[PDB]
Amino acid sequence: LQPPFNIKVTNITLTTAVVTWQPPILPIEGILVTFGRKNDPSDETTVDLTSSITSLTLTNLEPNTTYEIRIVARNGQQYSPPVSTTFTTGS
Amino acid sequence: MLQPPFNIKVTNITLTTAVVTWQPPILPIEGILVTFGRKNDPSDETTVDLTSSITSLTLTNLEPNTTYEIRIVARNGQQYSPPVSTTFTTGSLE
Amino acid sequence: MLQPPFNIKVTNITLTTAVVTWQPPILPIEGILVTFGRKNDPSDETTVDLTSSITSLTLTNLEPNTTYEIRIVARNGQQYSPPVSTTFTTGSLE
Amino acid sequence: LQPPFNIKVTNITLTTAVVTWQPPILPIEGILVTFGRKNDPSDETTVDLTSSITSLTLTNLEPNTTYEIRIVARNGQQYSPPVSTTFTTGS
Amino acid sequence: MLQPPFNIKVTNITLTTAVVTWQPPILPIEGILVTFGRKNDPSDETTVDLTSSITSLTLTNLEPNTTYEIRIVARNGQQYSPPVSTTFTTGSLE
Amino acid sequence: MLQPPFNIKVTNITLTTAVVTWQPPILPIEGILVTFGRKNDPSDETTVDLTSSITSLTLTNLEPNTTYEIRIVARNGQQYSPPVSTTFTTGSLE
Amino acid sequence: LQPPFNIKVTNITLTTAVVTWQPPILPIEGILVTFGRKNDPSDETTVDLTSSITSLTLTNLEPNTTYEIRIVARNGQQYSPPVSTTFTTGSL
Amino acid sequence: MLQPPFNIKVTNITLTTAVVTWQPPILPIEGILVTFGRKNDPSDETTVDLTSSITSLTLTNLEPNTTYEIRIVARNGQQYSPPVSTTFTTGSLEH
Amino acid sequence: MLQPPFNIKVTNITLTTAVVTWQPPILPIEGILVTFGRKNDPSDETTVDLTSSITSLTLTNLEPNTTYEIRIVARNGQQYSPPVSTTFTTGSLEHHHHH
Amino acid sequence: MLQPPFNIKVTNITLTTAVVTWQPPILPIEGILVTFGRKNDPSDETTVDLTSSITSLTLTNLEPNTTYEIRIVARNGQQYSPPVSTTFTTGSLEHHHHH
Amino acid sequence: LQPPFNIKVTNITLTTAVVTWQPPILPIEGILVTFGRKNDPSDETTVDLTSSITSLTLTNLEPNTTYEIRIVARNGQQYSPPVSTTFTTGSL
Amino acid sequence: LQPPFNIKVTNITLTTAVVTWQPPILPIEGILVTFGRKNDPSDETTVDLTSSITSLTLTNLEPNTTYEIRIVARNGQQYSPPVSTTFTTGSL
Amino acid sequence: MLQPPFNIKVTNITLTTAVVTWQPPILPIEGILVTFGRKNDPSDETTVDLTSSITSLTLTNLEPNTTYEIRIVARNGQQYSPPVSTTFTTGSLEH
Repeated sequence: LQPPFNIKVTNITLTTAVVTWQPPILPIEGILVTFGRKNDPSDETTVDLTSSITSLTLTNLEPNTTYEIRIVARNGQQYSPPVSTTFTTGS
Repeated sequence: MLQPPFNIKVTNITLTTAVVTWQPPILPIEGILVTFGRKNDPSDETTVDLTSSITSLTLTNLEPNTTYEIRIVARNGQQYSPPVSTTFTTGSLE
Repeated sequence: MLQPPFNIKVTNITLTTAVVTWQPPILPIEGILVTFGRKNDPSDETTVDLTSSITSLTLTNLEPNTTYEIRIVARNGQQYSPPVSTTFTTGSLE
Repeated sequence: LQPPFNIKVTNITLTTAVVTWQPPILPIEGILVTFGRKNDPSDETTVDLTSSITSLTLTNLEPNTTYEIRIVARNGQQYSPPVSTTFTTGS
Repeated sequence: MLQPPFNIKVTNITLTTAVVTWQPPILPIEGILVTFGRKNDPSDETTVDLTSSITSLTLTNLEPNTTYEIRIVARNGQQYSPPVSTTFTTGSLE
Repeated sequence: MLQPPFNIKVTNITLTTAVVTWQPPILPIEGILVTFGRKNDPSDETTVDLTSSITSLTLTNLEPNTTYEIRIVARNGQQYSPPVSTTFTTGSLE
Repeated sequence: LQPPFNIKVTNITLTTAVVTWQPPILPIEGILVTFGRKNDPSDETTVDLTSSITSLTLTNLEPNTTYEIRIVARNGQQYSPPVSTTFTTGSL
Repeated sequence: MLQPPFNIKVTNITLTTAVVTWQPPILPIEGILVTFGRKNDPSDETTVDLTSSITSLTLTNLEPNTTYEIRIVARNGQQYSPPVSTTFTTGSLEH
Repeated sequence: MLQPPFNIKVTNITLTTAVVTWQPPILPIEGILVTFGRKNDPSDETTVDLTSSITSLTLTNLEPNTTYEIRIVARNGQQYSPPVSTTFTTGSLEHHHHH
Repeated sequence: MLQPPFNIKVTNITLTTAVVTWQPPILPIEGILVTFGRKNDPSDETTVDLTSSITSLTLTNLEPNTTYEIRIVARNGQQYSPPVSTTFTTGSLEHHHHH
Repeated sequence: LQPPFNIKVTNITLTTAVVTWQPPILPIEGILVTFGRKNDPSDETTVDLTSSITSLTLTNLEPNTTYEIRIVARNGQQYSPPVSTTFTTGSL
Repeated sequence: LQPPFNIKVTNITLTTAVVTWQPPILPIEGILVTFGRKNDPSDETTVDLTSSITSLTLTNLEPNTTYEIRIVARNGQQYSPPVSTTFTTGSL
Repeated sequence: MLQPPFNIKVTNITLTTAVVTWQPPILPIEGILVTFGRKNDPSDETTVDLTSSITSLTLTNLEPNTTYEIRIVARNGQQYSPPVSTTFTTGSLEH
C-alpha cells in the first residue's frame, strides 16, 4: 500500500514519551500504532487512529526499558509495511 | 458511576492544528474515547478508541477559523463515564 | 496506577532563582522525585530523590532569561506515578 | 573538606518549617541534609541535594517537638564537618 | 496522613476586616485550627480551635494596609494535617 | 458527611436567562436539590428536586439587571450534603 | 543425577491446575520448578523447593491457555536434565 | 531426600486375595512401611513395617469387586521417602 | 500494614505426608513464605519461597505420630505480614517395627 | 483481581442428592459458574451458568457412598475469580442389592 | 416431551424464595428456568440447567412484588410446553 | 521481693516471638514487662500484668533485629530488681 | 499470686519406672496437684492431689523409650500457683 515515515520519539522521561510521525502521501482510511517492550510480543498494545492525527504522548511505561513503536497505514484489506523505531525510558 | 477523565486542555492551536491533553480517572480502565469535530455538527464527529495509557493527541487538517468540540469518555466494559469536554477555535488568516 | 503529586507552583522567580512547591498524593509514599533543567534539553536534566515529607525547594544558579521544565514523580517501590509538570522562565536583564 | 553554613529555620508552624542555608565556597558534588527528633537516632531522615538548592520546606513533623538539622557537603569520599541547628514546632 | 482543608478563600476585605472561608476534608474530623496574624510575625499569631461544622469567620480589628497570613489545619486526635494557607492585604487609606 | 456537588458554572447569561451546570458527587445519590432566586431574598427562593442524572437547567423569566444566588445540594435519604453555590447577575438594558 | 518423573497435571479448571511428580530414585537436596505460557519466554516463573515437596497447585492462570512446566533436581552444584509436561486450561 | 521403593506390582488377584510385590530402594534403608486399604476410604488403611529382605506379601480377606490402594514408604533414621503408589481391584462375584 | 495470607488448611494427613492450602491476600504481593517443621523444635524448620500464584503444597518426609507447625507469610518489598499458622499431627502406626 | 464467591456449604446429603449454597461476591458480577462431579474423575464434570441472584441448587442423580467436588467461580467480562470449592460424600447403603 | 410439574415456591421472605419442581416422567437432557416480575417483559432472566437439578434459591428480589417462574424441558431440539407458577414476596 | 526467672524467648520468626517466664518463689501482686530494640531508648514499651499471666506473644517486630525484654515484680510499692534476656528475629 | 513448688527432679529412671521428687512451697498450702503423662499427648494426663507432707512418688507401668512430662501445682483456697514442669524419658529396650 503506502506507509508513514519519520517516526520520532521526544521528551523521554521516566514513564512517558512523545511519539510523532508523518502521514502517507496516498489517501488511507486509518493508521495503526503499536508499542511495547521489544522482547515481549505478548506486551504489545495497539490503537487505530485517523490519518489526521500526528502524535501521541505515552504514559505508564516502565522505567529504563526499551520499547519499539510500529506504525502501519491501512486501506481496505491492504496494509503498508511498518515504519518502526526504538527508545528507552530514563533510569 | 465510573469516574470521568479530567483536566482537559487544548494547546498550541494554529490555523489548522491543536494539541489535546487530559488525565485518566483514578481507578484503572480499559480505554478512553476521544470524540472531536466541528462544534454542534452531529455529522462531522470523529471518534478514536485509545488505551488509558495515552494522554495526548495532536490534530491536523483542522479547518482555519473554526470552532471545535472535544469530548473524552472513559470506558470500562459495559460502562461509559459521563464526558468531560471543551471548545476551541482555530486561528484565522484574519 | 499510583496517584501523582499535584498542584505544582513556581514562585519568587528572579534572574537566577525560583521556588518550587507541590503537594504529595493522598496515600503514603516512599519518595518524590523532582527533575529540573533547561526546557527540552535532555542533556541538562537534574534529578533529586526526596522524602514525601518535603514540599518545596529553592533553586539557585539558574541562568537568566531561560526556560525551565520541572517534573515531579511519586515513587512507591516498583512503581512511579505519571508526572505533573510545569514550565517557567527566569527574569532577564532585559 | 568544606562545609555549608548559616543554617536558618523559618516559619515554624505546627507541623511544618522552612530550612535555608548557604553553599560551600569550594566546589562540591552534593549536599546531605538530615533531620529528625534530637533524642532519637533511629528517626533521622536524609536527602542528597545539589549544591545549587538552598532551601527546603518540611511537613509532617510532630507538634511541639525538638528537631535537629545537619547539613554536610561531600566531594568524592570526603565529607565536611556538619553544620547543625535546632528548633521546636508549635504547641 | 490526614487530608487537609482545602479551597481557602478570603473575601470582603476592607480597611480592617476580612472574611475567611474554606471546606473541610472528605473524612470526619474532631476540629479545625485556624491561625491568623501579621504575615511572617511569629509573635503576632492567634489560633482558634473550631468544630469541623464551621466553615467561615469574619475578622475585625485588622490593621489597615497590612499583610496577613492564614493557615488552616484539620486535627483528628494525635494527628494534624499539613496546612492550607493564603495571604491577603487589608485596604489602605491610600 | 455526604460529598457535595461541585464545579458549579453559570453561562449564557442574558437579560432574562441563565444556564446552570454542575457535576454530581463521586458516590451514587438519590437526588439533587437546586435552589435559586434573588440574592439574599429568603422570600424569593425556588427549589427543584432532581435525579442525579441531570446536570444542567436553563432558567428563564429572570428579571433584568438582578443578582441571583444558586445553591446545589445532594441528598441521599436522611442526609443532605453541604451546599455548593455561586452568584450571578443578569444583563441590563444599561 | 536422576530427575523426577511421571510429571502429572491434574484437576485442570479455567484458571488453576494441580502439578504433581514422583521424586527420583536417588536422594536430592532440592528441586526447581518452572512454569509459564508455552509460547512466551518473558512470562516464566521459577521456585526452588525441598525435594520433600511433591505437589503444588497453580492459580490465576489464563483461560484456555497452554502452559509448560519444567522440573530439575539439584545437589547444590549438580543438576539433572529437565522433565517436562504441557497442559491447557479450560475455556467455556 | 530418602531413597524410595518402586515397581510395585499386584498379581494373582482373586475375589478376596492379592499378591503385592516391589523393588527395594537403591540405597540401604532400615525399614519399609507398606500401607493398604480401600481407595475410597481414607480411614481404612492398615500398615506393617518390614525390612528390605522381604519383597512380597499376599493379602487376604479382601472384599469382592473393590478398589484398593497400596502405598510404600522407606524409612532410615527419621527420614521417610516420598510415598509410592498403585491401586488394584479385586474380582467380582459371578452369581 | 500488609494483609497476611489466610484460611490455611491442612488436609489429607497420613503417616508421613500432608496437604497444605491457603489463599493469598487480596492485593498483589512479591512472594509467599511457607515455613514448616516439628512444633516442639527450632532446629527443624524449612522455609520455601513461592509466588502468590501458588496456593498449595503436598509435604512428604514427615515423621509418623508427630506434631507439625506451618506458618505462611506475605512479603512485599521488605515488609512481612504477621504469619498465619496451624498445627496438625500425622497419623500413627498400630503394628510394631521389626527387630 | 475479581473477588470470588464464598462460604460454600453442602447440606442435606442423602444417598443420591445434596444441597449446595453460597454467597455472591460483594460487587455485582455477570454470572456464577457452578461445576460439580466425582472428585476422582475428569470425564465427569457438569458446569452450570447462573445469575448472581441464585444462591442455591439441589443436586440429584448422585451415586451413593461417593465423593463429590463442587467449585464456584465468579465471572465479570472475560475475567474469572479463583474458584471456591468443597468436598462431600453421599450417604451409603446398609442392605444389599438384588440378584 | 413431558414438562416438569408440581412447581412449588417455598420459604418466601422479603427478598428471597425457594423454587422446586418434580422432573418429568420421561428423561430430559436439560431444563430452562425463567423468572422475573410478572408485569414486565424487559425484566426477565433465564438459566439453562441439567435435569438433575431440582431446586434453586432466588435472592435480591424486590419486596412485596409478584414474580412468575416458567420452566421448560428440552432434548436439544425438542422442547415441552411450559409449566408456570407465580408468587409474591413479603412486605412488612 | 523475688523476681521472675528462667525468662525464655521461644518460637522466633521474622516478625514475632514468644516470651515466657517462671513466676517468683514468693507471691506477687503484679508484673511489669518491657520490650524494644536493644540499641534504642526511645523505642520501648511496657505493660503491667497480673502475676497469673506467664507468657505473651509479640508481633510486628522488625526482621533480623535484636530486642531486649525486662520484667519486674511488684507489690504496689515494692519492686524487685529486673530480669533480662535479649533475642534476635529471623532475617532470610 | 500463690506460692509455687520447685526443684522437681526425676531419678532412678528404668524402662517403666521413675522416681519423682520436689520441694514444697515456702508458704503453707492446702494441697499439691501432681500431673503426669506422655509429653506428646495432651490427652494422656493423670492427676493426684497430695499434701506438702509428701515429697516423692514412684511411677510405674510406663512405656519404654517414651518422653513424659510432670506438672506440679500448689493450691490454697481457690488459688493455684503457676505450674512447674520437667520432662524425662524412660530407658529403651536392648534387644
